[PDB]
Amino acid sequence: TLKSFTVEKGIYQTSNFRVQPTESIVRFPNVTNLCPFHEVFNATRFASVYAWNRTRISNCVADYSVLYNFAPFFAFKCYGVSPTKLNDLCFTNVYADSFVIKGNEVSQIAPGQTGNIADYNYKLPDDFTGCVIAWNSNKLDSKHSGNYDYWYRLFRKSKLKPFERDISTEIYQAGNKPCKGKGPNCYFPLQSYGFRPTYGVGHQPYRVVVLSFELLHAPATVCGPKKSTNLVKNKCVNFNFNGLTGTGVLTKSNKKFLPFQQFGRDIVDTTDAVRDPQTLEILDITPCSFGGVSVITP
Amino acid sequence: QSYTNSFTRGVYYPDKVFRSSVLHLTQDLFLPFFSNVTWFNPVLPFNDGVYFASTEKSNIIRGWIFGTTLDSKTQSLLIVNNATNVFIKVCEFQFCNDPFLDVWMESESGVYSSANNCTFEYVSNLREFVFKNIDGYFKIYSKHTPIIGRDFPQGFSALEPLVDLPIGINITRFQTLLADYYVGYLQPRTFLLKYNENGTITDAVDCALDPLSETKC
Ligand SMILES: *[C@@H]1O[C@H](CO)[C@@H](O)[C@H](O)[C@H]1NC(C)=O
Ligand SMILES: *[C@@H]1O[C@H](CO)[C@@H](O)[C@H](O)[C@H]1NC(C)=O
Ligand SMILES: *[C@@H]1O[C@H](CO)[C@@H](O)[C@H](O)[C@H]1NC(C)=O
Ligand SMILES: *[C@@H]1O[C@H](CO)[C@@H](O)[C@H](O)[C@H]1NC(C)=O
Ligand SMILES: *[C@@H]1O[C@H](CO)[C@@H](O)[C@H](O)[C@H]1NC(C)=O
Ligand SMILES: *[C@@H]1O[C@H](CO)[C@@H](O)[C@H](O)[C@H]1NC(C)=O
Repeated sequence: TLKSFTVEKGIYQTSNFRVQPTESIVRFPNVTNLCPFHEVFNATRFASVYAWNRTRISNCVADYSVLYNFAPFFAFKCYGVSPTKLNDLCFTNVYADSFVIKGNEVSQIAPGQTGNIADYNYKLPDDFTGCVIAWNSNKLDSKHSGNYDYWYRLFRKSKLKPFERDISTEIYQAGNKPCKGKGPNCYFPLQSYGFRPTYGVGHQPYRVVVLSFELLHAPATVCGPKKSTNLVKNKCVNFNFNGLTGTGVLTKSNKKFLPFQQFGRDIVDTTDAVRDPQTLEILDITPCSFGGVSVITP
Repeated sequence: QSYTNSFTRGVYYPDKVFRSSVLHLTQDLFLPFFSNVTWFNPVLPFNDGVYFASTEKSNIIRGWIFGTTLDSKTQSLLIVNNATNVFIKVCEFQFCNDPFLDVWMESESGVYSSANNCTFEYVSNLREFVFKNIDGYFKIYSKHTPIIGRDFPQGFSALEPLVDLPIGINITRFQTLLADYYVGYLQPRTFLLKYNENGTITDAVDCALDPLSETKC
């Protein structure tokens, strides 16, 4: 500091000393409200592809990792952001889709694809940000007589557009003459499936959740779920409480907060106190000891 | 309908921060001191929030309806505090003009006539409410001080935040749902609030009323 090799007598100022932290503490609120997609993924009956249910998912915490183990999804294709980024943006008005389609058809549910189902039944846009998931359903969507309860569109005098649904049942015209009833070139534009438990792999019914989900933006942002760790006291730690981030020592306090308050502030700005979202206890935050490291030499 | 004055009523907690024995100079939407208050089923405008006071004994007040046009083409907010739990429903309800029930029964919610999308739902003596709407959030603050007497008490009461909601709709006209009340309109101002040992607001001073209440600020 003195820029010399001959230090005279005295007390010379020098660098500063700080007590660096040693642990990291993250305490997000109790994890209470989450959606039982159990109703969305573990139902007895789903809808036909021509009348696909745009299932609404809202106001809950995203916990579908159990469906990783309970339901072995053989198909999982995400054309949008990576799942690891899903914590940065959550969804409130997000849509979900429930499909019951054939086996050699999951490849047709993809952006830029063509075919009967893609053109007449369900069309995805080129810029599709979502995940397709499918799984076999022989044990609960096939019958010896035949599951004559799932339908799909075959004829239509136009092409579809992204996110369009049609329920029309009017007969389809194929010739010049005007039409009243079936008979001649006037076909009914609805045909059902014939699922049986002993079909081949390419013809067995696949329960296909085309999670064509997005609709992230909204005044509300019900979020994915956050991990919490334990709490450490009387030690220098780096803390993150509901987005308030800092460093210091968290000791027991005796301030009497009001039931609607979260933080506390001193006479200037500093976050003197805080309230833990889970155990609901006042905790005083005191900053880490720091100062000068002055040197005395003769 | 008549016109009266509000002595020092309408002061609420601006934020969820605890402060102990201090004086805070803040800027926010408030009801100016000694402003003109309408004393009262007409439709009233909604300029950057409203302050609603009610005094009754027969419990004729049952809720509120909010919207921009109430034409069943834009989302409308209905709040009904029927008897035990408050219902908040946000959609294009086709409300009737005059929802009134004789007098027991406690049924027949024929206030609306049709249903629609209906995204959001929620359940849970001188009643004072502040309704504010900002940043796509609807904030409802309330206070219930049992009146000792029958006149209007010129006194100080801070309003704790009852609920904050991400309804995310637009509102320009608000009405009242029956089975005396006071309506006031908010404005941007700067206030000085006093905090006791216990993060309670005990006194407030405006900064645009009088020469004294500018030197104080
Ligand atoms: C939520 O609070 C209860 C109350 O004691 C507690 O038992 C529970 O473990 C808390 N949940 C979390 C996420 O810690
Ligand atoms: C879809 O809706 C139909 C009725 O329109 C119902 O029978 C079926 O169970 C629903 N399926 C899903 C995916 O919830
Ligand atoms: C939900 O479905 C998964 C899929 O196989 C299954 O493992 C799990 O046991 C089901 N739970 C219930 C109770 O439906
Ligand atoms: C409303 O009250 C204010 C008091 O600040 C007064 O100046 C104004 O004239 C009143 N308006 C009326 C009585 O119409
Ligand atoms: C749902 O919303 C759409 C557009 O916002 C509207 O056309 C439709 O009528 C709504 N559903 C009902 C049942 O009103
Ligand atoms: C704060 O709350 C305590 C609760 O016992 C009460 O005794 C006290 O008077 C309140 N106000 C002050 C000035 O501390």
